[PDB]
Amino acid sequence: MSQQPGVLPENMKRYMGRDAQRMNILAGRIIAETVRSTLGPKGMDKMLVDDLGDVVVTNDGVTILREMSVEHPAAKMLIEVAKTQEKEVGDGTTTAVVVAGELLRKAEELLDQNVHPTIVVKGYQAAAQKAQELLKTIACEVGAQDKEILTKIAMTSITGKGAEKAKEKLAEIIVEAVSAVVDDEGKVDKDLIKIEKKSGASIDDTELIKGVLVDKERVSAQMPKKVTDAKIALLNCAIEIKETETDAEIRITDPAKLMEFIEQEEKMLKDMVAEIKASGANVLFCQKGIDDLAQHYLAKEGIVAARRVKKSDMEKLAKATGANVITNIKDLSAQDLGDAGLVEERKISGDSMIFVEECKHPKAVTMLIRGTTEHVIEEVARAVDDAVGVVGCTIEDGRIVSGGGSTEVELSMKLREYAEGISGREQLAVRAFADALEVIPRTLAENAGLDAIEILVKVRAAHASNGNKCAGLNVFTGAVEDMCENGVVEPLRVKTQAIQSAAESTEMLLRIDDVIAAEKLRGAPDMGDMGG
Amino acid sequence: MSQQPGVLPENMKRYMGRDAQRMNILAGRIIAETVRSTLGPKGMDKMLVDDLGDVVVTNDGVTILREMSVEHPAAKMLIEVAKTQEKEVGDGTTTAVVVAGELLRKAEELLDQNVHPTIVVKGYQAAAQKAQELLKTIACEVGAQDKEILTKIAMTSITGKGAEKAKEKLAEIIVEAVSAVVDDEGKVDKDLIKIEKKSGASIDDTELIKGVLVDKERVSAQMPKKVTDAKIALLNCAIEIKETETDAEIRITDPAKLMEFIEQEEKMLKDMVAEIKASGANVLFCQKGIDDLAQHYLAKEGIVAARRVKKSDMEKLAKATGANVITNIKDLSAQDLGDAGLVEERKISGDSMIFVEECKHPKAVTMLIRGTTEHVIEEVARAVDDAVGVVGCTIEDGRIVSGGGSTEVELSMKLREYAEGISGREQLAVRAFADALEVIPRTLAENAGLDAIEILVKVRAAHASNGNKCAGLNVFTGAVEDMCENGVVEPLRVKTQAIQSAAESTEMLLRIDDVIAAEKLRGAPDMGDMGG
Amino acid sequence: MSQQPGVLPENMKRYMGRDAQRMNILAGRIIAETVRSTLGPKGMDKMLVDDLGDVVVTNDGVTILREMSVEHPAAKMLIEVAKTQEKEVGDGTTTAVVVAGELLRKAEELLDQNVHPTIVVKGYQAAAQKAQELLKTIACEVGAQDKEILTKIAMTSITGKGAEKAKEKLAEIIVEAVSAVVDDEGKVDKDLIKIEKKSGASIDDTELIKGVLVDKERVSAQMPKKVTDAKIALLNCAIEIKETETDAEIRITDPAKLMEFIEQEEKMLKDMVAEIKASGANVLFCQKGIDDLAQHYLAKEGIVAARRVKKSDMEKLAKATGANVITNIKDLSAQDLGDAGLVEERKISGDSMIFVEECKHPKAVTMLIRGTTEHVIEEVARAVDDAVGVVGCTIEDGRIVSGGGSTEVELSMKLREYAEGISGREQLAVRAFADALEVIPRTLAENAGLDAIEILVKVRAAHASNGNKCAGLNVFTGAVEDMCENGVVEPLRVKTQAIQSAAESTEMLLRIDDVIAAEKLRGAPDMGDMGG
Repeated sequence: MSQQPGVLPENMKRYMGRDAQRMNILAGRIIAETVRSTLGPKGMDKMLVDDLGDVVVTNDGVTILREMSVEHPAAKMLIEVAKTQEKEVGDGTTTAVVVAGELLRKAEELLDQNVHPTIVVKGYQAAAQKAQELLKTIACEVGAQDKEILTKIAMTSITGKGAEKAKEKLAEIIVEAVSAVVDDEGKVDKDLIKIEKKSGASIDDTELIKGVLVDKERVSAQMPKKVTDAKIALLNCAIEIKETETDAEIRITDPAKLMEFIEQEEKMLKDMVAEIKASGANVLFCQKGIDDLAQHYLAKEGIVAARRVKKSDMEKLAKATGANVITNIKDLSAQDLGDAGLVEERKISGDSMIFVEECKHPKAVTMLIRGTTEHVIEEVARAVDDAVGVVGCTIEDGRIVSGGGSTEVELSMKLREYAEGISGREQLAVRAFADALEVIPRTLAENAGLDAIEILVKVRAAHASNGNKCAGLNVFTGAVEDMCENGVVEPLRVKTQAIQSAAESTEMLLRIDDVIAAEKLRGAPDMGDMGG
Repeated sequence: MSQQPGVLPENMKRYMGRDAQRMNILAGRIIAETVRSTLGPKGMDKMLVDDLGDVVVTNDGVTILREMSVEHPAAKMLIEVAKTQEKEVGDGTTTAVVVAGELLRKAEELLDQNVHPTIVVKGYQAAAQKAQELLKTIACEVGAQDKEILTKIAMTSITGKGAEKAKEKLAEIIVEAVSAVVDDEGKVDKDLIKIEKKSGASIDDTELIKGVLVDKERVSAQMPKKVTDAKIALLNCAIEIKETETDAEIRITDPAKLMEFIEQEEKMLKDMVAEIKASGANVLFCQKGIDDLAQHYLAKEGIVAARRVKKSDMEKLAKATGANVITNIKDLSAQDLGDAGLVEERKISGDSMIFVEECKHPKAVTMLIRGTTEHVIEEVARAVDDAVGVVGCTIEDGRIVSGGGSTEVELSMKLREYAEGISGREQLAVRAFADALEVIPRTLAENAGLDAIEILVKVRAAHASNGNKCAGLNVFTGAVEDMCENGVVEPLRVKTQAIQSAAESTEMLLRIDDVIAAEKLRGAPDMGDMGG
Repeated sequence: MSQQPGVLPENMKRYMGRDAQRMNILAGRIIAETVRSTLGPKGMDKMLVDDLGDVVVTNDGVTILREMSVEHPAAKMLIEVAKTQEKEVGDGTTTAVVVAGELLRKAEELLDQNVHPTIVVKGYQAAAQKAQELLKTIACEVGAQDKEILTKIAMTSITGKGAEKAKEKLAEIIVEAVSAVVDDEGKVDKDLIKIEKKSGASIDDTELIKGVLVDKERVSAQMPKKVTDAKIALLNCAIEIKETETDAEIRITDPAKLMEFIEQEEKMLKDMVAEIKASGANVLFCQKGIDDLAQHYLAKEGIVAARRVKKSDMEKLAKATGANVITNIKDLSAQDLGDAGLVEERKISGDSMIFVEECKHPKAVTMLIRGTTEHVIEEVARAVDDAVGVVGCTIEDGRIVSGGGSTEVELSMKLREYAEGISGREQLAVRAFADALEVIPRTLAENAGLDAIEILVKVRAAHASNGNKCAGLNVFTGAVEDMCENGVVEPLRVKTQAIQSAAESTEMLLRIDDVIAAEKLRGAPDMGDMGG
């Protein structure tokens, strides 16, 4: 952890390559170590700064990568490996970026003085083919059989580690996920749960926003503050014929008798607003909704009025589910299915209070509540969604296996065992790598007594056909056995990719022991290089 | 590899010429050596940099030439030799630029102290005339006879060397090429396969996009997300008479009764959209397609709506093959031949999902899939197209001969043998050159044991009438014989030009041992020179 | 450990005082923490630097204080507390400077917001009066009864911690100390053992230099290299009447017959050298000993010749013990008692070989040998003398008590127990301090499992009348009981002063919560202050 900000020298690149890979390793190793420090289950506090700003976080890889802009043409290159795994999000991903970013060390050294990494590549991919193999239950103990609600609590156990409730915030965020799982489109489900928490006086326990938040606004001023039970209406954008389309080129040539034309236009919108009231719906929602004159009419006929630009609310409204496919200009009578009539609990916390009525229908619902205040909540608020979203992707079929709890430590003994097959070169850097896949679940260990490997022999005991699980950090050092929350992950899948991102990136990260460049500008401002 | 960035001195040129050619040789030799390092079958990693940017690559000449902007008025001059060969693309081209860029050394020295290279020119061209001669089968072993699918796998063996699948990504990319070969226009075939890979969650094995991708868009918001089996429609650009053409100069002079004119215009587009629906086609595609009012009508009558600027998609659509030659303004009923009705598998990966139905017809189809993520994929994605495209050009007759696998090493012994003809000067720099054409296939060798020439005597054994093939780098050192993938190239043609680009450029690269210039500005900013 | 080199600001002092004491505490605490890190039994490596120099060390306080020249007018002030205790040297002293430098923290806070430390002073001194009390055996277990050779090995167990021989270098250095103890003048004993180690080829086990090294020189060139058994002689400085005393003012006025005066003068010294040989002694030692002419005579009559300035060797010679009280000018026959005749083992290692014969007499002998090479030896060489010297001072009567091994942890429980006496203010910062004297023996602990206090409850068990001892750091965590080398110190005395240096310095270190100065120059170069 020296050489502050990539030591800040070597301004715009040059020089020779065979010491540069060792340089690439140095650059990749340092950023991998700083992240490793309290990341994943270690997870806690990583302090941030900048010139006037804030980014407190824990267990998040995208956030750490959001930063340290460049510092060497090696750090940026491997930000993407985390980024590639970031697609199909999670937090256990970057912890896996650490496992990949580590063995490459015993691998870069490896056969010290050999130009052919071409052997090591055959190995990592082989470990991945073994990965698809271990995807099929290798755990045996938990297997896949357990209540799904269990796997749900498991994600709540991890949360974002820095979780306020070291326990059951669980099924709160989960029921909304249990609803979200019914949608199962792969993304529209994470779109409904989307948005907030907090926005309430004080802190404490609150959650769900049951069936519909869908809007953000105290709703424009007339009396949104009043009129409880406004009713079912679902007009999502009234616009007026403000005497504009026109531009005419020339219009209203003759003087005097304009006393009609002025009154008639206000009249034209008053009739269209009276007919919309005929629906007996009343509530108005609208981005471009200002119709001031026939708004006062709408005030009499439609509880209140609203005024501006939230489109995501309309898509969120498509989730409110009031059939709002067709809404252009005039006359549509058939659709109005959005919930019941009870609306807007007024003035708590501040600014705006908005959540719609509920006439039961499971999905396409929102998810946000008072919970806790902004900064302390920002982190617990998001991590729990990552908890609700990642589980949502894997909950579907195609997978069965207990994760974590060193299920990996011996998955790797199998990898070391396959080394029995004499040829993948000889060294079986595939196996030598396996050794690391065995050392990493231990890097996770963090501490317990002091350092480690004391507990590794402990894991070796009882797995021949027994199975791995339970290794924990809480005061009680759990060798193996039940409800230590094992490896919370089952959805164990993420390892499938956590294993792959390694083999692909780590290979082209190496074998690249040439030049390291003396690059001419493609970006700016650059020109010439200095060193020779 | 010294003198960083052309040593960065000699700002704007001057001085005397007879040491300058040696200077041109130095400049051409250095850039040729840096590229030679792990290029072609050596192929692996060449590290890049710049001021904020990325260009990872392997086996590509255009990319290396994209860079090192100038560094001497000699480097730029010979970037074009690679560039000239780059037309009719490939990767084996720049490896051939290395063979040409090498002997010129034993040739610049050659008859040390002779002003007449005029002899050497007669030689290189003679080697080229021999090139058209060896185009006719000299291999004998493979000859031309073998399954064409074999030559296809051969290209997949090379790929871009840094290939993830050191094997059968083959016929996947090939069937699309087998279709592409039916088109055989020389370029429109490479236009169909054109575009992407990735754009999917995770990585792994996927390919083809069978008959039609043709579009890029989630298709504008109404409900492109829904309506599976939207149907055959092929409207590729609906525009509206937005009351504009006009400008009038003056229009709509009189007031009041405009209640008709406003309603009538919206009416004018509603009838034209209702008639287009009569086609019972429904799906809409359009660059300049926004018709908001009669779009809501189109929403009711045409599943969804789209909105902006992708022209290449229309040419890609000409490949979808829905007869879209005529599409201006109004009323055309006869054409609608584009595939079936099944469309858009929604929301995977992210942003947009778009691939059209399939009612069988071989060509004019797309080629892109999830494959792997952006940076790791960018390179494997492109190299495989270069694999699909270069093979496509040569496959159409006029050629028969096994390539690579040192078929060249002895092609050159023939060149050394012709040296029997006493006069082309005497030295037969044509032959002395041949010697290099013999040394280069060895420069390819890369290493095996250590250095080389150990295996050259190995190639000499068994070729008098036996034939050359099989020299490989994988652990098993193959002297000659079958399925070592021989010289994957047959299409052997590329050598025809790889041989020519040399003779032309290398001659005017030399004989240019004068001035080296003291140039006055033609570009900017330059003026005066400093050195005397 | 921030604010590099006293943060390097506040150039020449100024400002207000009540935040300055907290500033003094900060300055004293930081230097006390950096030293605490691996000092005393923790003891190992503290890295040094400078502009071209070396100072590797361990367990030494004077060395750390030799450095960090100033950094605040607080650091320098308390360098002396270590320095005051440095008189009557040892290494356990600065470890005790850490114990004193620590509680002042719970004491500076203490009664948070009280101007009267006058209470705390009554306490520290009271702890010291208790110190003279615990000097009388409180241990009980070892008491004082054990072989003195045991206490000797104890010091060899500590050595300087970084000891090569984690064991019996003991009685080697000790026999010389057993001899040194017979002298017992309080300092002349440490003067005999004084000087070196190393100065031999290679490394390994060697020691003692038995009875006499006393000189350093290959002895001037004639043949010191030869003549084994040179014999007993002890002339320690022959000077010649080089025709000088004179200056005359005028002399030798007349010419020619000077053939006598020249020969007669050389004659004058030849007779005085012939008479000195009559002693049948032969060996010559001399600072100002060059007598070139009657040196050739001395060469014939006295094995060899010597030539320059080592006075400490003469005092070391007074220890060789050849009666050399009177040695001016001429004729003294009575004295010659220095050992036997065997001298100088020639040419090993390099430069000079010199150690005199041995005709038995216990003390006034030297102590240096080949041992190990310079830098690795410098540290082990000195620490072992500190081992031989500190034990030498305390071995005399007036003391009896087992030291270390937490004998202190409960000595302090007694201090906490005396807190029973209700008044020394109330808080009994004397007791609150005791608490720290209890926490410090634990700061010593270093680690064992992790952190500490886990073993403190372990010490509490079995001391009511049982006694404390054995707490160790080696793999076997020893709660209490025998041969863990207990607290090696008995000579337990050093604590007597280690306890006192605290009470005196810590008091005037505090109560000094005013000004902190805005000083005008007394040193240089200074003038004016900047801040207001």
